Amino acid sequence: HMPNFSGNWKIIRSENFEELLKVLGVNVMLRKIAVAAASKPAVEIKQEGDTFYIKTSTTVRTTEINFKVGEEFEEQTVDGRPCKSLVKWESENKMVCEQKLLKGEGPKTSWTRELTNDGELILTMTADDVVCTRVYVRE
Repeated sequence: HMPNFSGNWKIIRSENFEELLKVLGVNVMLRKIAVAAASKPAVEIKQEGDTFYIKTSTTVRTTEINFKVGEEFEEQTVDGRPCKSLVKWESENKMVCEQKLLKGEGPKTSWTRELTNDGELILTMTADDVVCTRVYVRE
């Protein structure tokens, strides 16, 4: 069966978040703000088959993404550059999003979301060879 990502998700683990921003050129004062924002975010997912809504809410920022697997959409890279994105299923339990910048050149960026059999949601965000991993459990 297709996974069901729907719910409210609580972060339990993170690796390399600030490092990812640093290698992307984000200045230290903005990283410090980002890191504070990213410590205790609210994450809501509503999945209806291949249609997703994901809301990630921090003190300073709310991001609402709407996509259907296999259909191009617009978002921004983790460091705030506008991109066209496309999500596909990689496995029964994991989706992968490839991003292309709207204008100009940059590192290859992407993200993945997986729902483990144990009920953990795993997000990764990648810029070239550097990967941030975040793990969440359903509230």
